[PDB]
Amino acid sequence: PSFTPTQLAARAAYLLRGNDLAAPLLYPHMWSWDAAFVAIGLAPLSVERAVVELDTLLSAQWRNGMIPHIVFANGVDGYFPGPARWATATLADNAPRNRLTSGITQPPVHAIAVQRILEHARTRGRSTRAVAEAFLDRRWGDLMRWHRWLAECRDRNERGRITLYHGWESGMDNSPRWDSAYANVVPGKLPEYQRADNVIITDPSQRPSDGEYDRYLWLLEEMKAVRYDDERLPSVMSFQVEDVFFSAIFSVACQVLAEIGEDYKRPHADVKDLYLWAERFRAGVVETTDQRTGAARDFDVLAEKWLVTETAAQFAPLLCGGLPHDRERALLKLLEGPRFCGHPDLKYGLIPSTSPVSRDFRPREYWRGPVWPVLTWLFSWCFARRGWAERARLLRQEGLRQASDGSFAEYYEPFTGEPLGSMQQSWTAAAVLDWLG
Amino acid sequence: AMPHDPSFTPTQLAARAAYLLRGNDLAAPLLYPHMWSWDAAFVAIGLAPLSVERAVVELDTLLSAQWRNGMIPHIVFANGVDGYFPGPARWATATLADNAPRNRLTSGITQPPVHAIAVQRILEHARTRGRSTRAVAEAFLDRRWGDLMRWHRWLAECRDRNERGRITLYHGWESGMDNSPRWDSAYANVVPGKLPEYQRADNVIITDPSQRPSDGEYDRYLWLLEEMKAVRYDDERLPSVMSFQVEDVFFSAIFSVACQVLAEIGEDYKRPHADVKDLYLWAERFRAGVVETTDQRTGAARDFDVLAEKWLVTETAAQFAPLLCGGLPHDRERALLKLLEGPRFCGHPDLKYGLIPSTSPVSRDFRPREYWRGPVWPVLTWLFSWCFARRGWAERARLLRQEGLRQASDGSFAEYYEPFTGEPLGSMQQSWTAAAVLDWLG
Amino acid sequence: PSFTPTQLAARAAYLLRGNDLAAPLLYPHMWSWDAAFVAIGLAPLSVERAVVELDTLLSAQWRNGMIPHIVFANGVDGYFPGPARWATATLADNAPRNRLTSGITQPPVHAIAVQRILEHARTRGRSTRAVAEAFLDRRWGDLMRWHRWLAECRDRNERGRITLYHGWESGMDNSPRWDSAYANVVPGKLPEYQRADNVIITDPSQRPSDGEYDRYLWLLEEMKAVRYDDERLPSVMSFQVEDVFFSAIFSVACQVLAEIGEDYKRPHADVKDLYLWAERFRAGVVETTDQRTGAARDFDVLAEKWLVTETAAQFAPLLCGGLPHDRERALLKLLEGPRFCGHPDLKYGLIPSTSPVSRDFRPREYWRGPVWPVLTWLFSWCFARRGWAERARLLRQEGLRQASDGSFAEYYEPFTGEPLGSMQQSWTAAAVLDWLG
Amino acid sequence: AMPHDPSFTPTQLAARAAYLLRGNDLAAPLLYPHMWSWDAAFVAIGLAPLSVERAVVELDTLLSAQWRNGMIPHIVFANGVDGYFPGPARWATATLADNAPRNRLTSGITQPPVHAIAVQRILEHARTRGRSTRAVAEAFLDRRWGDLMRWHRWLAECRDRNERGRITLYHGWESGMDNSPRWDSAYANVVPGKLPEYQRADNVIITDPSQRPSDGEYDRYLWLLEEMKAVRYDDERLPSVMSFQVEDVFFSAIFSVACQVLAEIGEDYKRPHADVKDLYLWAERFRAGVVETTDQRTGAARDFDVLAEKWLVTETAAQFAPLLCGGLPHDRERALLKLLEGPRFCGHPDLKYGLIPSTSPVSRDFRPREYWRGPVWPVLTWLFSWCFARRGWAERARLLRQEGLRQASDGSFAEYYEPFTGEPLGSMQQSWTAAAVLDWLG
Repeated sequence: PSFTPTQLAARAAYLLRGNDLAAPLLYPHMWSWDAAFVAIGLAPLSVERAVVELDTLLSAQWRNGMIPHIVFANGVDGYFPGPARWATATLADNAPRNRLTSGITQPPVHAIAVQRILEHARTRGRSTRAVAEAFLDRRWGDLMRWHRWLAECRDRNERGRITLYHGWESGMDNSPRWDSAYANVVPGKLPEYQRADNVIITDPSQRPSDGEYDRYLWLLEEMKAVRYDDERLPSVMSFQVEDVFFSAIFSVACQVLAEIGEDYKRPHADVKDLYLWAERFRAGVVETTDQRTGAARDFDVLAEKWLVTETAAQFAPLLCGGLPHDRERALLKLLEGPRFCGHPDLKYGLIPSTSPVSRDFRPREYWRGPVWPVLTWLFSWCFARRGWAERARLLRQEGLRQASDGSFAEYYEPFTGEPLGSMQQSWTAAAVLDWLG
Repeated sequence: AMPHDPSFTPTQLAARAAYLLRGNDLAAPLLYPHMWSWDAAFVAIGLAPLSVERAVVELDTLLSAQWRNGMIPHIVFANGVDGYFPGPARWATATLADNAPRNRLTSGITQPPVHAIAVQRILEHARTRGRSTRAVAEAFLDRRWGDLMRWHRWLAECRDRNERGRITLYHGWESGMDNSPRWDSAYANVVPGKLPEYQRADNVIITDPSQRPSDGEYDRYLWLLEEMKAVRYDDERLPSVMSFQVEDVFFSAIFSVACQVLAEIGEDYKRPHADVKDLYLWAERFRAGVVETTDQRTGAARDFDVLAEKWLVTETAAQFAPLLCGGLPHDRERALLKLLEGPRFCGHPDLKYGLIPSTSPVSRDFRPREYWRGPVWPVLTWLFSWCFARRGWAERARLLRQEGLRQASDGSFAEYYEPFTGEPLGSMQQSWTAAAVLDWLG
Repeated sequence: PSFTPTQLAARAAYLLRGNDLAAPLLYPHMWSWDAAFVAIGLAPLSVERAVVELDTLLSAQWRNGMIPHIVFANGVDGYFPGPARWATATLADNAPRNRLTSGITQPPVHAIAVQRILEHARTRGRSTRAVAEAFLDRRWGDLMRWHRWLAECRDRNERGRITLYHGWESGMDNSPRWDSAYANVVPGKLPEYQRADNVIITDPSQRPSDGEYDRYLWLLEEMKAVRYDDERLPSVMSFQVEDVFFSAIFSVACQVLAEIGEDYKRPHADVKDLYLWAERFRAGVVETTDQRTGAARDFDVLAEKWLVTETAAQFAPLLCGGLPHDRERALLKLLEGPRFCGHPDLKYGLIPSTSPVSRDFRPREYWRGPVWPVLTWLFSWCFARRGWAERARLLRQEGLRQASDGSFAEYYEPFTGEPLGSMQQSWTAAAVLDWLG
Repeated sequence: AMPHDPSFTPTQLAARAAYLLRGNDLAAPLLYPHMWSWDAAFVAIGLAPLSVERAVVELDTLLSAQWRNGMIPHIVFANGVDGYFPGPARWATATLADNAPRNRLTSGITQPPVHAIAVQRILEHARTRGRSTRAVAEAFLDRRWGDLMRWHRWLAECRDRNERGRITLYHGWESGMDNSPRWDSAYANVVPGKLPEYQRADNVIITDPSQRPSDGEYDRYLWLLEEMKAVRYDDERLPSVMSFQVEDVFFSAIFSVACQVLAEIGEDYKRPHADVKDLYLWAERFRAGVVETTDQRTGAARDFDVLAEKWLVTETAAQFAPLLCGGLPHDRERALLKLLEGPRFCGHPDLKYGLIPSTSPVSRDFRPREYWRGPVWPVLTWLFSWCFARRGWAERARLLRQEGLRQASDGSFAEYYEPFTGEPLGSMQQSWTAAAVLDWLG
């Protein structure tokens, strides 16, 4: 029990303020994903600072609503791919006037962070209440424009699933999920840049698991060749796969944002649209599932085949609901049984990223096996929102038990508990702070 | 109706404290890269609950600026180029003080010895944390024990040259409590001459507002510096030239507590028997020295102006010095506890909380918005609650801690508060209140 | 803050063990309602003792499935109405062989207590786990037979609402809800008994609010005249009203017991029936509601009129779900607005039993105004089960704040906080223990 | 892997403790309506967190059975008709003891004076609870102060007739720790004669198993009773006739702690100055009396057989008596703490938890399943942690409490546990462990 709940919350917040304190090289840029989770970690201790994190992200939102996956603080510190590689400032009609951003997106966890800010703000008085109210007044339209872009421009055919054009957009790129989609990307001659002819991809979780690095950059070249135009990307992109996990998060996020719109008297037509997308994508997720187990499947749009992999993404339906009782029960059995949380070799009953009995299991490599506390955080938060109060409590209790040595790595070896790596911000610290406070 | 839930639960409050620990940017003060002896000790106290290694790094950094004779100076300057005043140029310790450290810019005065308390919090937390962290705490003590002994030895030998068991201060700044009724009459006898012409403006503001003289008699404060410089900060010569020499009874009691604490550390970690004996000897010298000052009926302690040869009588929290270190006979301690808990201090009916006011609200010197002339400082309550616990006053300790946590639960993390309205009044460079809260909770 | 959470849990459990310690005269008999809540209060500290409380109740279950509202420990201590007045031993074909019981029922909170026992049992090992498993193996059939009796014999016309034949069956008799139904009960000459010609009703919450005591006993005489025969009661009873609160609890209880059957591999046909009743009664509750506010209405079956009263029973739909978003939002506004929890004169934001602005409001008289912590407990537990995690948390936080003086009365004056009375067992202690532990 | 969550959280555990407080019916023991002096004190300690009035009623009931000379007897019988043995018939105090209370059946021996500790827990909790409950606690003290003084005065005057500062026991039962190596050699010198023929079976079992002689030498135990009866329990005559007279150094230290605690209560509630002075005087008499027994190198305390005129040397937790009351010179206290924390006691590597074993596992007398010959009693750890806190040993106190709570978290609430396996071994009439847990948490 190396840290008590107060000591652990103190250590988590210290490891979110980032000052003084192997660790990773920290860059000044801002990540869509990290921003949402820092906001969730911040809301317990500072609503103002949580609001500033989202305000800063959202001021880099594209004019069509897309939130890009990175916002660069500059173009000289050698981050790759950087502003020079993406070139959205000159190429994309919708890149913002005064911000440098990438040209891909990231899962819509943002409405979850907004809900955390508003919930914590309501218990804190008048001044802080008005800070959260002011944020909502200033950013509701932008959150709506983000959800509307995903629904209209990444579900052009109203199938209720979000289409990804890069594994990087999933949040879960070093994963078995995409291996077969990526295997059909065959790159040509990459153009000549001023960067080296072999520049290392800076974020190591974004490196391809087999150094097939041209594949990843070739997708960028296809995006740039149509200037990131959402109307033209389906004609030229070599990677087009409907991500069923992203889709379920989107459904949850639409339901959360609708409930926010009703609690805070937002325009009724927006609430209706939000409710409608939430049910559209709930059905889209369910449409992918196995008839026996309920497991969700990603869909390779180009290959026209259900991708079949044994990762945590299978459990997408448990986040957003929609399964019939029998198949939801089936799927919970899978989640809690020996292929996942009940695998007898696991040190803790957190969710492994890939099933230890899968052929693709790699106990040390990112989402191919290792345990990520932020994944268990997300399930526990979604379970509580679905009414699975005691399932949510047991996950939270298990996440805290694992986190209480105060290591705060972002992923751990699923059998030995060894901490395996840290991200730019500590998603695990944010998960622990939300769990405790 | 039963009290409403505070803005912050204990885990939320501990998180907010850890987030703010090295400065409340959440009206905020101007932050400098320099390191303060007092702030460093309390940041180390706040850090030990959440990271022993980071706490150790804070004291390692301070102690590497120790003077060759053992004095820990009140500031270590990160640079002499950002305009903090008085800075390296005004102090000129690097050229004038033989004992100033070779590769470190510092001031030439000292600060209360709360460091042994910080070391005790580091070692106490480290013991519970597994052998790797236990090792970083033992490595620290092996490397810094000599240094902590030499600090205490300097205070006992050079600021109590006549073995009276009280620490002599050459400036109100050395007390940690400068803006206070305690020193007004001693300052009123400092009469500056023609101050030398420096390269700064002749009007140059003292950067730290808690250090500005309450009356703007700023020449007085800077004149004491010139006296120190005139004798090159030589401990043998300062008593001949300083216009300010007062025995600080609060500093003296903290020193007594510190020697006792360090001595217990020295035994638990097989430090040299001769150091421990010395430490225990000083702890008793200064305990009795504190008691020697006390009022015969209330037990209240008194500072002593060495030059005026006069017991200074003021009604500030410094009167309760004997409660920290012990030593009072039983009936005067009860008397003094009655004074502390009664209507002149914690039981004053206008106080929002029962934390200790820095000056008694019924005193003529009471100013409810000015630093130590009345306002409530959580770090003072923390210091009392920690000392009460070590004296075996378990319930008194518990109730101070409870009351400090009640007051901190709005998350304001100011260093001092209006004692009647609870309005937060100012922040220091590091948040001592955040450190107090982290220790109380962690 | 007169008691800390540990001190308050200790005091609550002391005031549930009943020994040593104005207060009420405690009788050796066992109440259906009190038994369920004592079990909920006991599960945190002793699963075994919780199981013994329900086992003891259920061994007095009638052969048709009805759980009676009282189980008498004897017929000599002068409780009235006692075994001699009810006479179910000689009259009712289904009264149990070796137990003395009343001839009326009580809301089905029992499945909620069973869920608390199983949840707490799972975290406590092997021996205690087997104790809860053994209970379920022994009592699942009986819980099914209780739910089946309510659905088949108190909803004979499959309207999805439970019919009551006595205000005493509602759990909420001293209430504005029934005043107009009771006003149409006109009694004849009551038969001669050996008891006095004026025996005080022992439980004071069961006394009629206007000493029209003959009305209450006359209903008993109608039940006895057809020997409590469920097939004949609708022909002879002068009080027949569909209780929409009881109905919503029943729906929640069916959903809870179905989820129990799935977690603990109970027979699948039972789970199907449970799910079916849960949705039948959810719809029945919704069918009563106001088109503007969503407020639920009780139905007087004989008068054929919707009873319109401004009590907490209006909020029945919030317990079991089923309203459309707009009307659920409307109804939450009513609950949280100035007619109820946000009435500015209330000392705490617990739910008043009747709206302070209603004409029927009586700030000192049982369910006509006063604040009952067990009512707020039930809403908060149902809210958490519906996913309203932060609404559940704020109610629980408010209930604890009110309870932390350690007074443990069952109801309080809604404006001054004055404790107004104690029941046989402390439902409030059970609520506090569940909230804390 | 990081430790798994215990069967009970602190609120659940506090609830379970309060539910069990007056007897673990959840293998359970046979419960009698009688009241035990020792159990009554600890039930009052367990009750104060949850009900001051109920705690006050528990001591009021005990104290109404006090003898006219101040002795609190170890049992108050609710009746003499349920067959508890030895009962009113065997003790015959109602006819033989001039000082036995008029309308209350009691035994004729005493028990350690832990009552002042219970009073301190009642008053401490009452102070925080509002004026109505503050009033019921002041009313109790007004009514029972004389009585508590007369109890302490009886112990100081009649069980330390020669002002040696140690309490003389006339039976192992009076120690609260009868089934223990501490008394084996003193018992081995009791040689019974023809025991008188009573109306019970000649074989009649001692009802309380912790009171049965370990060796079934039951004649010895009952023979001491006959000696007491032969002199009508007269304090002046018992030293002439008793075959068992040993100074109990643990009882003596608890008495010293008790006098100190009661004296602090007497000042805080304006009790008579002469009572407080007496209390402080006895507290120091018995502190020094305890220290007088101690080993010269370890500081371990020793019981003294008055008749054999011999220091009893046994390796039980009673050696640590000086840690409770203070008084040891600094270096022998460190020695004795090294013994307590080291491999013969808390640091024994085979122990499941670091609670204090009743007998050292390396002793030849160590029996791991037999009462005080080895097993772990949470109430002993509670008593040490409470005394450590009053001595200012804040961290040692905290770590005992933490360790006791760790061990109690399975909810077993036994009074003593196998020290190697943690297996619960037996319950008393009231759950002292439940009271310890409620105090630690409440």
